Amino acid sequence: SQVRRGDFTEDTTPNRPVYTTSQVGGLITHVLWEIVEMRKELCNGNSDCMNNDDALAENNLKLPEIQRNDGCYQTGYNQEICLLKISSGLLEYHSYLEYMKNNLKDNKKDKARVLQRDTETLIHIFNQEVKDLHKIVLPTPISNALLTDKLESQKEWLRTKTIQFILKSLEEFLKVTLRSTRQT
Repeated sequence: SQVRRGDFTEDTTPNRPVYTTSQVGGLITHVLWEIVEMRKELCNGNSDCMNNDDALAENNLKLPEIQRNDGCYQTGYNQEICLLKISSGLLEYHSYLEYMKNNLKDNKKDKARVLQRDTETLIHIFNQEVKDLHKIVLPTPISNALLTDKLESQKEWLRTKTIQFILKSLEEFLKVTLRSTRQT
């Protein structure tokens, strides 16, 4: 429920897991661009599809979305313990892309693999940093079960919905999370 900028979307790829601000940055921008293209690709790369259901879906998603603030506090030490509940989001999104990745086309699979890898990378670095700095705990992903559970379907064009939803949310949550941690 709030328009957000897009900023650059290209910056080549990294060279190795340095676990530095540069490594994470490049991995975020790369994975972000790939996800976006892969998302719209489902609609034959139709710019219309990208902004087709982007009028109500933005405010009708079952998954969580960031929308608190762009900072903790300059002074006063009010409402301590800021920035959290990120492992769950990244966990679900990762399980979604990786889940559908197994059942995809040649191209979709090729790109899907890279998407998952990047996600796990940023998740490992972020989780590690927050793990060393502070604590953290998480139960376990259950959405996977529901998805795999299916509900009357085989090879129809209805899955494009659920997939498009999880994809849109994932990407959005990614860019947002980055901007939040970047404070710029």
